[PDB]
Amino acid sequence: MIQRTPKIQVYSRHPAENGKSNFLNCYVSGFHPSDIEVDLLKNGERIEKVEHSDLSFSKDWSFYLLYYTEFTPTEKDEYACRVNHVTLSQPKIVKWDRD
Amino acid sequence: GSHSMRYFYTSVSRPGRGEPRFISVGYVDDTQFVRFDSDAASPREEPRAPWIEQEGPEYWDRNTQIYKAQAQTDRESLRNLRGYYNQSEAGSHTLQSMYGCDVGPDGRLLRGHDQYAYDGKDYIALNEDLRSWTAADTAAQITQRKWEAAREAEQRRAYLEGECVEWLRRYLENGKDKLERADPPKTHVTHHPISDHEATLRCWALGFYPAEITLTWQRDGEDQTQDTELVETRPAGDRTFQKWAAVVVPSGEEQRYTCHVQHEGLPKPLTLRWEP
Amino acid sequence: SPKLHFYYL
Ligand SMILES: [Br-]
Ligand SMILES: [Cl-]
Ligand SMILES: [Cl-]
Ligand SMILES: [Cl-]
Ligand SMILES: [Cl-]
Ligand SMILES: [Cl-]
Ligand SMILES: [Cl-]
Ligand SMILES: [Cl-]
Ligand SMILES: [Cl-]
Ligand SMILES: [K+]
Ligand SMILES: [K+]
Ligand SMILES: [K+]
Ligand SMILES: [K+]
Ligand SMILES: [K+]
Ligand SMILES: [K+]
Ligand SMILES: [K+]
Ligand SMILES: [K+]
Ligand code: NA
Ligand SMILES: [Zn+2]
Ligand SMILES: [Zn+2]
Ligand SMILES: [Zn+2]
Ligand SMILES: [Zn+2]
Ligand SMILES: [Zn+2]
Ligand SMILES: [Zn+2]
Repeated sequence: MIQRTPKIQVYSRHPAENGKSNFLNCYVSGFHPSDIEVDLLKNGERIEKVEHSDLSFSKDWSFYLLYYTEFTPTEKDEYACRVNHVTLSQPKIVKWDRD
Repeated sequence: GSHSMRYFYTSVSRPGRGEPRFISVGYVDDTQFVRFDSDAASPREEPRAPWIEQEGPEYWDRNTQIYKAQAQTDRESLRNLRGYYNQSEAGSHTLQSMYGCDVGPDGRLLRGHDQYAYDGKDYIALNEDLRSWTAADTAAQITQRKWEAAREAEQRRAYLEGECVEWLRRYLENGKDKLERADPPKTHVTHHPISDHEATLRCWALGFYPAEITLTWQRDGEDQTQDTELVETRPAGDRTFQKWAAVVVPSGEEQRYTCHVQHEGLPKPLTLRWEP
Repeated sequence: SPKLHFYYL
């Protein structure tokens, strides 16, 4: 058996403009095995209106998943993606960095 | 140009939780069009692309029957594999399966695929001739001998050369405008100071389809493998894709770098630079 | 449309 730790990308569906509706994405990929926990967080609190894509995998057999939610970003609200996987000792939190 | 149909299966044993899970998704090119999940309320194959919803009820009922039986067969396969590897009854294990066809611009089969991974490693695969198998280890040779005696490769070759291409052609006609469509990326370069001496340049390609793209940084005209960070192409969530490439450069030398972008939808390859 | 792979590994 092998195990691969997830790569985690947190981003919007379109470039962010404060006050304009958008989608917040958390893309997890390259992980094995497939059981994984992903939450999107707003100001530290779990967003319960979150959808995810159906589990699939790439040609090297590693899995990927997209988690997403509609949102309207602002200057003050902070967002993050929290990922738990058997390859990690505690959940890993990745902040939405507005690039 | 070239097109492909692919089915992706994952069966996971969860002995401590109860029943295994079976998930299937089907793709045409980079577009998902069906899914099945043994863990849904009443499991059924479901449409995931607008051009497949026109299929009649016999389509979904026939395919649902296949996935339910596949889930049952895979559970027994997982029990066999646990024996082959002398593995503990305690833990969770994974069988992944991946098959389909690639056709050329004229719709002729270029290559068929049919391969399996156990616990994330190659296990057995149908060779390119679609008449023989490659086994990755001694355990996989148990399956190989069994499948040779069963004439298993002939059954799959017939599907890969016949119905696979035929359904692919039909999906390509049913979803022609979009399944086909080629959407160029919108591009731009960002700049972010890391310190007083270094900065990151990031080349973005956004909203493109299909997913195939080349994104490279050139310093003084020579490309920068070893020093370019390149994230996996990621889904936008609206059936298009995004990708960026990043390079850490000495501040003051940004303009020695160009980002080269080639995509099917771009009239000509693009050379982009940081613009302050 | 998928193909059933009925025979076990
Ligand atoms: Br947060
Ligand atoms: Cl844009
Ligand atoms: Cl939107
Ligand atoms: Cl942004
Ligand atoms: Cl089980
Ligand atoms: Cl193999
Ligand atoms: Cl061959
Ligand atoms: Cl044969
Ligand atoms: Cl068939
Ligand atoms: K999605
Ligand atoms: K949503
Ligand atoms: K369509
Ligand atoms: K029917
Ligand atoms: K036999
Ligand atoms: K096959
Ligand atoms: K069948
Ligand atoms: K059959
Ligand atoms: Na700085
Ligand atoms: Zn605002
Ligand atoms: Zn507006
Ligand atoms: Zn378990
Ligand atoms: Zn089932
Ligand atoms: Zn749909
Ligand atoms: Zn579509």
